[PDB]
Amino acid sequence: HMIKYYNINGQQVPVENATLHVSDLSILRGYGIFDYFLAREGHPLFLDDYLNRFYRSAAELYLEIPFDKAELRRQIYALLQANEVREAGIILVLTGGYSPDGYTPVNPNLLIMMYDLPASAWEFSAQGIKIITHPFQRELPEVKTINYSTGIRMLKTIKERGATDLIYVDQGEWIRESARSNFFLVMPDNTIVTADEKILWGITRRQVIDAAREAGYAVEERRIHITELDQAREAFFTSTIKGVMAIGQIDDRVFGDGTIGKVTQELQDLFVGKVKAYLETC
Amino acid sequence: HMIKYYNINGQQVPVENATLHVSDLSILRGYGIFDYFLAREGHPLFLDDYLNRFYRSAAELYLEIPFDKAELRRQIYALLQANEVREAGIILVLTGGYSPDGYTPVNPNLLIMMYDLPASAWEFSAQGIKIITHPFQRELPEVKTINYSTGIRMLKTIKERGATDLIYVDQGEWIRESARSNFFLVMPDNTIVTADEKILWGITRRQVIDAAREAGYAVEERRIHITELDQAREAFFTSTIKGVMAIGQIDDRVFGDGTIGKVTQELQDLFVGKVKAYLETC
Ligand SMILES: Cc1ncc(COP(=O)(O)O)c(/C=N/Nc2ccccc2)c1O
Ligand SMILES: Cc1ncc(COP(=O)(O)O)c(/C=N/Nc2ccccc2)c1O
Repeated sequence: HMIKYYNINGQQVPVENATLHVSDLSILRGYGIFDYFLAREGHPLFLDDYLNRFYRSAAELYLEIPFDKAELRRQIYALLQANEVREAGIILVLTGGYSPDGYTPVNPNLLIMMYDLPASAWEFSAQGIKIITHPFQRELPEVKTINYSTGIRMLKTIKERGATDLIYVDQGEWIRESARSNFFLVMPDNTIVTADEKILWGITRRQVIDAAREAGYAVEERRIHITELDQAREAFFTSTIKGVMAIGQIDDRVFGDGTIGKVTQELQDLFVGKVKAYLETC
Repeated sequence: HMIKYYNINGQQVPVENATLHVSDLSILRGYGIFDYFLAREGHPLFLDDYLNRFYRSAAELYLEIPFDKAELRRQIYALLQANEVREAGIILVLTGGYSPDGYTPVNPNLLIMMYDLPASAWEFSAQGIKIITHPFQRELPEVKTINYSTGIRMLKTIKERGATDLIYVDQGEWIRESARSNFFLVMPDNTIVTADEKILWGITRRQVIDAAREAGYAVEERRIHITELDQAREAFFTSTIKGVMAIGQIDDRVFGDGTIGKVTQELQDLFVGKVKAYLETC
């Protein structure tokens, strides 16, 4: 394949003509929401859950999506067909729109953009990644806003310090999530622990919590103190692109020998199970 | 007049052709900085101070402005001349640019946009405005990021509650600033008080602090507890558009009779003094 079209406000447009006027509130004021999901075998994965979150995020910024969910789903499928692709990354963006005063939102601009399935998608490396803690709390964390400035600004420091990612700790006390991932601990008794509050409710997080409970693991959704890293055997990320990704080091702590923990490897397999089961309903 | 041109990346472009490709990081990730200043008698006001802040904000997001300050100043003057206007609002935007991966910043896109001088600019109403307190702390507050989502999202609640603005209170404890203004108290002994930390260092704030000290007022730059509203005689905003704007009510508290306090009215006159003195050096 090669990506020929995006969709702006219900119209398929060649990628090279896909533009917004500079008065768009995303450009001037960072006012917008988005979602991102993969397609496999021609089907966006868990699509109803992603679209439900997109409509919920939009409601929290008082931005009306111009199409109902069934019509949005049609445009997404139509865009897969127009690009002639079965495997893809799909972005949805809803901006504050072409504001008259550079502040008051009006009709949003809706973007559907499409890319190759990321090469790294569900790599499931046996080698855990290395991350740093960073004291920070995302704004409006339950809403998928376009606001990624702390995450992006931290790229230089992350790379400088020999890490590939970070875990946000609210006031250096409470473990939350990374800029683009949910965060989980596995304790020595095999209890899975993940933040309940002041985080984005990831679609991957949902599927992994459900799979873990179906397998008979105890999954605690609660606040996690920074000191509880020392009680954990395993640490992992969930996200649309990562699936389940082993974390082998946080700051000066190696999780086991740095390689993927047993419950993490099991959750990887069960995640792939959830994906296969989804694609069987399509 | 009528505005004919903006400037994108050093090129004058008709306003109707001023667009960014949808891959721009401001659109996808809210990654960018900006500045906004007025021009009078053909001269952007306090321009060196605004441009210094623009370069400082850019450095904090690791975004390189493609032009040095003298060249940027030339483009701004050239754009005033091309639009044939002496009175204007001028926006500068520096985005994270056309990122290959929808996350890593590259060469920024630089926008210079121009509008009529706001009709409300320095209205200096004798009637104080009505504002609400809102518990919130801006991200990277010393940097003028494009991230205005809390401020914009609050518009509905502000208007619903019969207010026209808000004052952010960090953890409902520490008075900071509004979404677009610095915040000052005047005490009964005529001491002026304003936040020192975790706020944007406004150009208007600077000029008003300097003018107050020149007049022999005590100006304390310190943390302000929410309970100190009850010790204050006067409250006002500073911003590029407002100049000095009387606040007549915060929540259930009327400042005096709701009309502009004596020190606030004096600071308005001294602000206009600073403006006239600036325009005499041009
Ligand atoms: C703050 C935050 N927390 C968790 C997730 C994981 O959610 P899910 O399992 O539903 O993917 C994401 C995902 N971002 N995805 C993303 C962000 C930027 C660019 C590309 C993708 C996120 O932004
Ligand atoms: C957070 C914050 N705090 C203070 C000021 C006042 O700074 P100055 O006296 O230098 O104007 C501004 C100004 N925004 N200006 C602005 C924002 C959005 C749209 C238009 C103008 C601000 O954003």
